[PDB]
Amino acid sequence: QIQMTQSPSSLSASLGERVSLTCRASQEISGYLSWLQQKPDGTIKRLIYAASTLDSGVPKRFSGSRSGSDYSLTISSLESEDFADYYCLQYASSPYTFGGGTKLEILRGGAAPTVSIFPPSSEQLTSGGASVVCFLNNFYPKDINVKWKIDGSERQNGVLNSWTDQDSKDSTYSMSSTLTLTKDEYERHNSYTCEATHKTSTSPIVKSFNRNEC
Amino acid sequence: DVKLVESGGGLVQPGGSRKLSCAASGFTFSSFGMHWVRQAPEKGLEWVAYISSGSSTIYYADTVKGRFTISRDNPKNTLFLQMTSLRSEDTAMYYCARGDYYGSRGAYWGQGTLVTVSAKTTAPSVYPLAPVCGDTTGSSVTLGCLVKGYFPEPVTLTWNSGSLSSGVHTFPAVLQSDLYTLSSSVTVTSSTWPSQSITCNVAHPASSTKVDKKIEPRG
Repeated sequence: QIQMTQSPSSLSASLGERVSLTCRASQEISGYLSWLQQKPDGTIKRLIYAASTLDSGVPKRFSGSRSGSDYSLTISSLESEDFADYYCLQYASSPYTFGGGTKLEILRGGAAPTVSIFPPSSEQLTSGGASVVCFLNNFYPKDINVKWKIDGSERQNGVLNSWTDQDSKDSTYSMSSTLTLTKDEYERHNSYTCEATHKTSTSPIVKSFNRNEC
Repeated sequence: DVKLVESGGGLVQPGGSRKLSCAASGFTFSSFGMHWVRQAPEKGLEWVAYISSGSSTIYYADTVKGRFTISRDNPKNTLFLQMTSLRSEDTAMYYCARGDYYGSRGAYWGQGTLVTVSAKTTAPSVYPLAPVCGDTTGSSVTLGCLVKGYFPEPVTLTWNSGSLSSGVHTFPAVLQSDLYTLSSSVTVTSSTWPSQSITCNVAHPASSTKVDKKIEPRG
């Protein structure tokens, strides 16, 4: 029941860079602190135990150290394979406590999204609903802005967005934006536009379709 | 390599109970202590309990102290986690781990078991998103699949029974009201579709729902 304070909560680092994660305990733990990495598939895997002893098979580029209160994990040279969330753990006192964790995002070159729009399926329509979907794929940075426009006017109500966690293979993100209306509202407008604004471009990426004519 | 499969999870009415399991394999179960770690939705890992191999030492987090009971069946290579007086705060993904947190292989399906503390199951409605417009990528065309209106999570989604794994993005479920919507996009070559039949396979275990939806031309 010792509180572990971890920093930074998150960071973006270019591959090859040095990363230092730090953990502080609310009371003495005499080096009984581990650093585990939770891989993207949920897998938890200890890297260091006893504050600075590497587990076997753990790459030599990881190392722990203690500086008074400070417990430090250092990754000299980030590898793509080190894409994960890192947490520190104190196993000194009977109620084990983890650090807040650190969400590591791998810094990368700009990437413009590949925008695609999808009109409501016939199945949904028969159901009385109309969901227009737009997929903004493989971009970077994660910051992106999506606007929905029915005919001319920009619709704000009924949009449900969802981002993708950084792709562990190409360091890009994807987004999915959905505007949901009833079949009666859908059936009485024409063009449905999904325009995205991203750092990679000055003008909005626009995709649309006019319904009408089955 | 050591494999460890969590498998209790599901919807539970608050105040309700649940008993999770973790099938350890790949090592001498009997010689190791084990842990139960959990992770809330927008929160980080949290240690839950610990049990020595002799079941002689048992630690529980202050949080679950008194409602959860850890146990294991040595000749059966299994760890258990009896949950009780389930609070919404217990809603999280549960993972079991060897005492030394040795990175373990999981199940073909994934890692951990989710258990939601809440209200009512609802089957999703799977809808095929074809182009017409469905704005390709280039000489590559993208197709989608929308799973909407379901509860609770998870829903398993694959393309062509898993054969189609490259180019697919499955965006995480988003709860609106008290139902979830999830979508998946898959990018194939302009040459693949509509020639090669692409199907969206969705499974919502929590309601015995399993649907396969073939994406066909139009929009």
